[PDB]
Amino acid sequence: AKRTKKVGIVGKYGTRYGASLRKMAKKLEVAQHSRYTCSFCGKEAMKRKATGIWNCAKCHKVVAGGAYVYGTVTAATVRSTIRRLRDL
Amino acid sequence: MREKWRKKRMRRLKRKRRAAKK
Amino acid sequence: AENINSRLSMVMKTGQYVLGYKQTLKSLLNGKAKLVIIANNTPPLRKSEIEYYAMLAKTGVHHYNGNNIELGTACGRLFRVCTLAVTDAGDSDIIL
Amino acid sequence: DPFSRKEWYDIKAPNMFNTRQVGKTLINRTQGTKIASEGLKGRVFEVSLGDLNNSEADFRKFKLIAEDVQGKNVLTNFHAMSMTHDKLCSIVKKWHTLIEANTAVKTTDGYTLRVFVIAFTKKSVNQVKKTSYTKTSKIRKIRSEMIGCIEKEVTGCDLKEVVSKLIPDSIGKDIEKTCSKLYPLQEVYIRKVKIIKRPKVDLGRLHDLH
Amino acid sequence: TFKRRNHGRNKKNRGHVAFIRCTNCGRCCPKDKAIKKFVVRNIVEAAAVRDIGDASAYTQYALPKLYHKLHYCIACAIHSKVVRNRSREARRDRNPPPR
Amino acid sequence: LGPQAKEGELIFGVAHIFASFNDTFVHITDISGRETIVRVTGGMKVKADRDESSPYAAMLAAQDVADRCKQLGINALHIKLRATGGTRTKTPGPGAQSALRALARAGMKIGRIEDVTPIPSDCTRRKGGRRGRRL
Amino acid sequence: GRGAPLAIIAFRDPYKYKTVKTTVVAAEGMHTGQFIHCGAKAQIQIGNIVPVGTLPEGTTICNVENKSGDRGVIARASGNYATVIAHNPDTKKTRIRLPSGAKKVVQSVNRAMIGLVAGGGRTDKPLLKAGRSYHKYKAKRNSWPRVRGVAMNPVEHPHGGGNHQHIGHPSTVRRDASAGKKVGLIAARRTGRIRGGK
RNA sequence: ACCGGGGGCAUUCGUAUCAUUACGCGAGAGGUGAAAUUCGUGGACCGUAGUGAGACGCCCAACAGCGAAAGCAUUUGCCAAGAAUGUCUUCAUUAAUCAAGAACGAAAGUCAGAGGUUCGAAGGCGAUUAGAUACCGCCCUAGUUCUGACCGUAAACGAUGCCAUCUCGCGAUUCGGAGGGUGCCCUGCCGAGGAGCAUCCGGAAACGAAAGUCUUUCGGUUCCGGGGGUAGUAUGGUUGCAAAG
RNA sequence: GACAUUGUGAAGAGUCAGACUCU
Repeated sequence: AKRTKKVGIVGKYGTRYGASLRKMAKKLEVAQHSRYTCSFCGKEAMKRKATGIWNCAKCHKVVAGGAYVYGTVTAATVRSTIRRLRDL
Repeated sequence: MREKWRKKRMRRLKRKRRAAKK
Repeated sequence: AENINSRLSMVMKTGQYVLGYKQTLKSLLNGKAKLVIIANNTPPLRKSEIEYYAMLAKTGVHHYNGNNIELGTACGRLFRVCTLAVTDAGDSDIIL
Repeated sequence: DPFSRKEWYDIKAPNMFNTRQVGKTLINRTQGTKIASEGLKGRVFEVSLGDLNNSEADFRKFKLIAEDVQGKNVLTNFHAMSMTHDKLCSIVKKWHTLIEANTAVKTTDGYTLRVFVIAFTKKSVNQVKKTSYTKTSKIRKIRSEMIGCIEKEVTGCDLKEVVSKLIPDSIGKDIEKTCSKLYPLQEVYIRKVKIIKRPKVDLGRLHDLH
Repeated sequence: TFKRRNHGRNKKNRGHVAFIRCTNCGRCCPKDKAIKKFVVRNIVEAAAVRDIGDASAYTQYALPKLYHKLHYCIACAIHSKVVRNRSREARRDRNPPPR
Repeated sequence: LGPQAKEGELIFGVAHIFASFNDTFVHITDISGRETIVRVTGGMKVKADRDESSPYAAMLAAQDVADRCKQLGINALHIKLRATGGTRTKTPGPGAQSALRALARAGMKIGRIEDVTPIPSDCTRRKGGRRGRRL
Repeated sequence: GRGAPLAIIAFRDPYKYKTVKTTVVAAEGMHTGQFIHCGAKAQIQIGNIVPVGTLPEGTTICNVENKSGDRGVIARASGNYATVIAHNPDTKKTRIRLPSGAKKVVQSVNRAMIGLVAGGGRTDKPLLKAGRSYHKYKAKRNSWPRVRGVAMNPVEHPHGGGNHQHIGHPSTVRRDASAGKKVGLIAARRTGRIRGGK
């Protein structure tokens, strides 16, 4: 059964630090504790080791990514720009 | 700009009523 | 592109195939692998090994336009396939 | 009198134009570290092809940039070309589709020129229908054809030859005669041409040009 | 009461039409609704064409023209008399008036 | 003072005539446009601000400029008509025609006349509100 | 003490039988087993270390060399980067944009790593607890907790003292103030909330 | 050689606005009904050539097109989707409308991060006025722009729900097709749109080829109204960070 | 700010009568 209506993972903080701060922390906590699909082996086994470091449980590759997300929008855009310049 | 201002007046009154009831 | 998916579906429905690296290597060694389809995210060393085996066996290698997830989906499986070998095209024109 | 310090120089257009005398400019006479020649080098003058070649195509304008000064002569070279606002406004008509194109094309000398071309749909001889529109796919094809024709015409030659071709606007008529296979085009002109990238000044080539 | 069958605009088969800024007042008016006029005039007034011609530096010089597409909102157009109020019957007349 | 005339050659300056609805500039430069021979504005000739753009002010400025040009040896003028442009009115003000005719009457030869009002491919938002100037 | 991960990279010594290991802040996307090419002829790829003169305008770089040979000094915090604004071949120089918005001119031979620094977005999660800040500064240095000057006595701070907790004097102090007086907004050009761009 | 400002993501170009650099000028410039606030000899405004930022895509542009609506317009590349038309292709009733339920949904507004050119609520001045917390002018803050989330309201209008069918004439218009002639023309040519003026009947009328085929009422179906206010208010419920729905 | 450390060349202006001063 759904134990918490809206607080979710941030329920560890109880009634502290303010609703807005807890809401802002919820997104990043979920992102940093989620599993991501590894671009190398293709399996959803990428997990955060430390801030910026992501380990693949299967292929054992260590990637430098975001603090709380596997990849960042700015990094994606930079990669796209480099690829486009390579193509043309 | 005649009934729209009545709406604005009523909204102000409702805001005051909310503040008072709170 | 869109044609290879249809040919692969026809091969799965009617043809004969082996899904996976080890079976692909065995089929290449014993010379019944008509074609070898290989995903785009396969490890580079494995890619080179498959290509070397194919060059030895005089068989075609097709670099699928997708990762192992998409290759498995094309094969119609709910798991990931990073390599496969078609040994009998069946009622399909995959080889040509 | 503040005008007692000014010396008068004569602008000299390059040899693509018949009338090599453009006009008279002026500048403060050399004083201290300010040299009149160095002050003049870099100026831009707008002239009309009516004043350069005396052809009927008066509406076309040429910008000439001063790169060297000998004596009292300011030798200029092509810097940019543009049509006249009155001509463009007269050209634009209602009930006609306007096709605009622009392309960066490289000369054999080291220049990159951005050429802007404008064209309009033409009414046939025996046409009753008021409007002269066409399918947007046909517009796309016509634009691509114009770009390709510009590339073929310019690429392979150098700045002198391109300026010679612009003087009568041979490219415009070539477009009007080739691209009409899809929809008969009318009133095609090279609306503008500007210099994106240019090579380092070559005084020997400029002298040959003068 | 509905004054006009077209509701004062020229909008059919369309949901939204981008607006223009009136040449005089600057007010925003839908392009279909705003009254447009294309004015082509001699660059020099009729009273000075002769003076400019006699002062011309060329044997034969064609005097250019000014082309202006003016958009007026309804209020400024009526005030400047670009358009006038019409009778109930004459309102339906759509042919441009004689020039 | 001035250039050397080859016994009847037309020495050409360029007169920029910026005729707005608040003032009128007649500004003479060389062909390059980077050197100014002389310039006069209607506000220099009239006292009240309401008539800085009047045809009388425009013609007075044009007469003064023609006198100075004839003094310096310039005898022909390439005209460059201009309005406020940009997001503002595209129509030349009421001083443009007066200045042009005044130059012609003063006796400068008139070369090529062109309108150089700045026209945008598209503009920033205009000055007034969405309801315009209500006065 | 650093918010950006470090990359241990192994190179072969050209002059002897030995391998040399290098420590540098990783660019986002760099992974173990990757090959990083460093030099004037290296291509435009993420993680490569190349002179800034060979990059096109708008290229995103990190670990930029302030002076040729200083081994990377600019844009080293997590998620930060500089941009290649312009070039000047005649003087052999390049204009770049720093993370702070400043524009700086460097020699075209200055090296930089292509890409942005890994670990971006760190300063978006609130440090909800004071213990989090305690642990944060425990790994960096002794700069926390911070006691307000007005809460002190006049013997330890220019703001201290008074029957009310108030500064009493303008907080904006001049640049050349003495060591014990330079507290507050130092050489402040302006104060208050910034309304507009700046 | 389909059609389309339908959608999304990158990308190219364009002048203009502002700022600023270089050079010249010389005292006004700006703005108004008239002025003033304001800018200007530290040389403004005006010229010519650059540079930078952000915004916006003029003219073409239309009783033109596309989209469920809101809405949609610089070039090119890529992605998925679609209408009409053609069809002696396939399935064979699979359909219409829909409580509850769900997606989208202008502008303003809220939250976070970037940007901050222009314009500009609030604010401050100069005017006008009996006053002017306004209209007019000047300087501007939020905002206007992008990214990711909220709100779910507009005269969100055709003030006309959707599906099917019948009733008139004319000539134009967008798309596709058929047949002829030389991209254009012709066929009282065929469908699908979007309209216009000859219009039976209808309507209190204005007017409507639908708002007609209704006391000769009755094709199917959803929502809504019951003299004007109190009042979209109070209270209760529910959604929302708030504003509020 | 001045003097010393402080050397070697160009261009401009100003002082002089080949020098000095500045930029």
